[PDB]
Amino acid sequence: ASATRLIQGLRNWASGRDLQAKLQLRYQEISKRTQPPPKLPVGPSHRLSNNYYCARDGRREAMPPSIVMSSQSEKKAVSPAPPIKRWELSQDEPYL
Amino acid sequence: REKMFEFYERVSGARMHAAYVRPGGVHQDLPLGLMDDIYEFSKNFSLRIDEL
Amino acid sequence: VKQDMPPVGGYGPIDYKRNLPRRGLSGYSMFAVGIGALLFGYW
Amino acid sequence: LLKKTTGLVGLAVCETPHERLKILYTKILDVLGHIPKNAAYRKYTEQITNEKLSIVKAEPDVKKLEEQLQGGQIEEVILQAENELSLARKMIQWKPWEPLVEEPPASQWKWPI
Amino acid sequence: VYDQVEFDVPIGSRGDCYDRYLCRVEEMRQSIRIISQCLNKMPPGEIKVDDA
Amino acid sequence: TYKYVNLREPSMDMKSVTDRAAQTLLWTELIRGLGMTLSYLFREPATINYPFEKGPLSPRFRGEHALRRYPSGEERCIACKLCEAVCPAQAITIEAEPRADGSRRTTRYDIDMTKCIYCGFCQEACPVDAIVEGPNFEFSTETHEELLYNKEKLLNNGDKWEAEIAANIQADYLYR
Amino acid sequence: TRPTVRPRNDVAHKQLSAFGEYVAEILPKYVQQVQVSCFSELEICIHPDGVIPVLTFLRDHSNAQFKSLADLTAVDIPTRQNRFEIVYNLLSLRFNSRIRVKTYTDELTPVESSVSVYKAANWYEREIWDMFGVFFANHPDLRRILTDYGFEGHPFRKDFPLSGYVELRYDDEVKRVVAEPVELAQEFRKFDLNSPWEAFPAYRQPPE
Amino acid sequence: MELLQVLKRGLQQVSGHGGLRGYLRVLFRANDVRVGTLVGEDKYGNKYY
Amino acid sequence: GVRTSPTGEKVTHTGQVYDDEDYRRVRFVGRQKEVNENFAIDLIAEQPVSQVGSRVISCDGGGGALGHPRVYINLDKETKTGTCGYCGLQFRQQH
Amino acid sequence: TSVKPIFSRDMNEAKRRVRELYRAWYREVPNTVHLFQLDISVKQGRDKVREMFKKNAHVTDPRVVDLLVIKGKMELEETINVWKQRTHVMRFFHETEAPRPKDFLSKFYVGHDP
Ligand code: SF4
Ligand code: SF4
Ligand SMILES: [Zn+2]
Repeated sequence: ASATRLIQGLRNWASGRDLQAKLQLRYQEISKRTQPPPKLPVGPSHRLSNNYYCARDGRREAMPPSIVMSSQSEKKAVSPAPPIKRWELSQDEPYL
Repeated sequence: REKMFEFYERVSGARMHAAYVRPGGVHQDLPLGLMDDIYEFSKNFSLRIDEL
Repeated sequence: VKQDMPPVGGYGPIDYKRNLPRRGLSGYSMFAVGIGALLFGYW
Repeated sequence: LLKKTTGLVGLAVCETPHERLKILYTKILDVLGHIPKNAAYRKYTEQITNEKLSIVKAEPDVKKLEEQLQGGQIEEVILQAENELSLARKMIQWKPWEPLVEEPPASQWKWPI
Repeated sequence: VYDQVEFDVPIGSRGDCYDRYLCRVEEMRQSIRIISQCLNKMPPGEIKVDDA
Repeated sequence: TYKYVNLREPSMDMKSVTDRAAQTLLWTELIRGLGMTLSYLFREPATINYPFEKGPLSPRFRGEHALRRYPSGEERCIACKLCEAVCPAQAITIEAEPRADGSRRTTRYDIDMTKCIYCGFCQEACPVDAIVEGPNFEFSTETHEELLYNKEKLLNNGDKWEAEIAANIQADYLYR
Repeated sequence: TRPTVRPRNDVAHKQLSAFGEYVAEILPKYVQQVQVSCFSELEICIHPDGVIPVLTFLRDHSNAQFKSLADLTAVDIPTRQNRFEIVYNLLSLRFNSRIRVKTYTDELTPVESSVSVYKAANWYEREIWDMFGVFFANHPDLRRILTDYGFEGHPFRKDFPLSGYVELRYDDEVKRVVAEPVELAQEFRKFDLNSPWEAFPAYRQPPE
Repeated sequence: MELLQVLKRGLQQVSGHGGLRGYLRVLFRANDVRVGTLVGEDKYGNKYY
Repeated sequence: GVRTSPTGEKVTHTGQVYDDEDYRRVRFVGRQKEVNENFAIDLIAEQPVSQVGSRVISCDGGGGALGHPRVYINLDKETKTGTCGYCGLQFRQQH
Repeated sequence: TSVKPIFSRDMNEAKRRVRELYRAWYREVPNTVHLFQLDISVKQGRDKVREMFKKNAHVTDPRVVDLLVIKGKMELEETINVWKQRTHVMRFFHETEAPRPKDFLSKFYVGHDP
């Protein structure tokens, strides 16, 4: 920031870009190193009622894998999923 | 890249190996004013890619 | 609650595209400048 | 219209994709006739090959043929028809419609142990 | 939440070192784009799963 | 949702062909690169004057370990061995017995700092804020065994750095 | 069960079950089990004589096109007499799906190498040789890839100890880094962490 | 001209260390001669700017 | 509260000191045995017993979430004070 | 008890492969002593090769000795091509290791190992 206007103009000319609007050295625009204390929010399970753990038990709703075929009509051929939709080219900047 | 390691150190305490993203979410919340400095980084980083 | 959040209007616009700003003279002009420097030197 | 590039590296642009797909699909069906009728590979591959061949014969355009064959570019549709032909020629040799060669041991796929 | 951010995916044409260089540079551009969208769309709430 | 890097066909009119030939014969992009390097010649460098200037750190920083005390002088560690149960390097070794007033305290509290991965799981596992990981990173030694800390070294680090450790915990305990 | 429970993908579960039926009835010579997990992943459990037909089918079939070998893995399970479980993770880019192909061998039966199906497999099954000892027949260059050159044993077997059997140091007498039997200054402290109470009743194995 | 301001800032950096003796003292100890606001001084003599 | 063996070696708060004939004193030869001189058993003994008027008191070590878990200490024994299991601060029912 | 072979159908083909692998090592040992510039003699390295081959002389399973020939070819390939260094070749010669107590009484004197 302390560069004189001659060096600043020379530097902007040789780069081709305005370098003072976007300086890579940080100054007083950054956040203060001393912050106010937060008050963090709690999750949706911080309730005093209707909050039984068996009604929100993630690990216990996992089941063993359903065995489709085991060794102990004119049905349609299937794929593992539908085919992937063709990507559209970028409207923002296609390089076209 | 040094400034982004400062982002990691502000969010976790380590500059590289944060152990921050964990099974269940992340370890700890963002400290106040971190997103403003991520904004100040991202606002200028395009010029860095441009001169590279 | 006091949490790390963006401001009310959101953040400002962040540039992310290439800016190679097309400086310099034309191809006709640069050869003209070089040939002019040659002719001044020759004279 | 002469597509200039496929975009995929090493995938050459096919000048006549319709005739190439017709030759590949009828050749898949010719090879696939050498498999027994109760083999599910023959039935499923005749099914999808007849569907693709009907789509190829019913659409003179190439772009709409790409949108309704639903398989990317037309040259990689040609490549997948080639791969299916090579697969059918290998499936004749393997004979994988036969019964199971061996049962596993009794607790082989039992997890956790 | 990558189905909620909005970015382009750079695609090469010749399979060489130079197109992969350009793909990495454009991925830095698009990472800046995703970071701008993440800074603007940060929600409030907890940061761990509230299954203790 | 995709873009084509390097799918530009150049213009073949005489203007653009003369542009590219002037770029070849007169080295225009090379002078562009010289100009960008010259632009960084006249910037203020990003160099800090270490050791007289220090790199910026946050109160979360994970440096040298320390065993803390209550504001009475009583040490906080009650020998519960959660920190060596969670220590992913097994750098922590703890023995314990009831001391002479019947209190649950440690006799051994070793941390091999050369096994330690400095991940702060011990300070987040500790239920009484006893083991913390302080701000000291300037503790390089000249011998390997000087980095095999026993309880006396960790209590000296706690007594040494408590004025700073307590303020960093004061700044960061509401996120924890 | 909204905020903390992972939402179940029923569409992909039904689709992968139907495709598992498809693969099981096209290839009944080798397919032993087909199972879809609760988080919608399809496993095909095959006989090891059909490594090349099942993988070549999944690579080349028009309704499969699993052109990408994501990963190739052995898992050592010592209580099974075919203790090594060779896992093939395939990726379809056409249909945007993944399939797991699993087969078995013991220490002496070789598995047929799959570099004719996926050239990605060249280093993977070489790593399986290096780490487990599973020999892959008709491999181009099968040798070690990750362990040291004089290394004895296969480290990812579960009867192999964590620290191995030998350790290195420099010895100034012979001017040479030497291998000596391993001695720890601090032993790796084994923690019996398992709870004596059952965690998941849905996974309870039936008694004898 | 703004070069004169640069030279006057250099000379007042020479002056702000108490002359040439303190200037060379900080030039050879710190390799850095710029002047600052003294925030404090601890019980050892470390001065913080 | 460090004391000293007849060999001159300091004794830690554990009670550890090397013997006169133990060879491992050679690691301190030309160097120092680092002990901490703030013994916690002596420092917590200097804290006065807190007179409270309730039958059950609670302690969390001071500081709220900066101390230890909040435990409840019974004070029915009039012979002996009630001591915190975490911080060692001791309490007496005043009646 | 019907198992898929590796290379050998029975033990005679297996001993043929053991024999060819031994021939290959015996030819290689002078080159290994030369280009690694080992401090051993050619006879000493050949005695070590014979020791390593007589170590596995009890095996009666064709698949196990097929794997022993395969791992011996891998060792040979790492030794002919200079992939091993001098240290890896000299790790067969346990030189810095102290001689272990052999009889009951010296093992009793040093410790608790049987
Ligand atoms: S920081 Fe991590 S590795 Fe180090 S002592 Fe603590 S838990 Fe162990
Ligand atoms: S977790 Fe804390 S109180 Fe428990 S043994 Fe470790 S340092 Fe001591
Ligand atoms: Zn207490």
